[PDB]
Amino acid sequence: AAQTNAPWGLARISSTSPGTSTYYYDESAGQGSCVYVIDTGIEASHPEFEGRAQMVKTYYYSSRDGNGHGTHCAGTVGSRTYGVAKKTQLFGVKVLDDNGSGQYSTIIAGMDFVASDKNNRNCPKGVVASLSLGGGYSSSVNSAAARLQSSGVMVAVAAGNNNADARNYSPASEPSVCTVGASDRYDRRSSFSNYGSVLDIFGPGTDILSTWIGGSTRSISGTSMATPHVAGLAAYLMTLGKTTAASACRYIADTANKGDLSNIPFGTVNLLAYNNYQA
Repeated sequence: AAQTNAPWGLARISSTSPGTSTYYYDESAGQGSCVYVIDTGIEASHPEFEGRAQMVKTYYYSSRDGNGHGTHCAGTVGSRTYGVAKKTQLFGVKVLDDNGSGQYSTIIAGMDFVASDKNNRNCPKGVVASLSLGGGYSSSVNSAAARLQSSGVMVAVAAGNNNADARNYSPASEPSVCTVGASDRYDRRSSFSNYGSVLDIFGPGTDILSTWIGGSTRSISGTSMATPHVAGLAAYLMTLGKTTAASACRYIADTANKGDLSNIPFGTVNLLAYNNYQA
């Protein structure tokens, strides 16, 4: 399938070169997979989600996304126009308040929630969790991400936006999950992207158009935007049967575009997520 005039990041993940604008992908499109977006919520009524999104858990007075961040990330995973995996099922877990903040205890509870809740959902092709969040190093936060991964969920986490080594941030620094840095449309490391040996992969993260609250759209930047590209890619590849939740991060690294990014510090992987779809 071909989506013309796609957001640059979608075109990038199906291309061996920057500078194109059509997204190419297998029409299975993540059908039968599920992606949990652990964030500020999801505006599930947005026409872009087509009834495939729902809130399943909140730790606050509402499950609605009063911020926009979670809706944007969910849109990059799976919206019809802005999403990588256009037929996946999206489940929202609101661990962040409408200012975008959350206590680590709540975030940990949300990860353990997903590890159990997937047993209440129909995801025959597999389960992914997208975590566009983080703070300073916490062994308990890393352990929760490791449990979620161990339970059979492909966990993708943001590297962070500090232009620093991600070893000092959580859950970015957990070795067993997929830690995602950000790139721009010219294949440069995004100016804010964290780096370091704990990164597994880069995805598009500068000037990413996606869904927003109020039935709208906007373009924003962050490792928060790169992470759902990788989460959606995992769901797409799992639906194709090419990989599993336990092996998808490694498979994405195996099949990435290699050595094409600029300003990658010595010791950080130079790997850009790529779907290897041959039309």
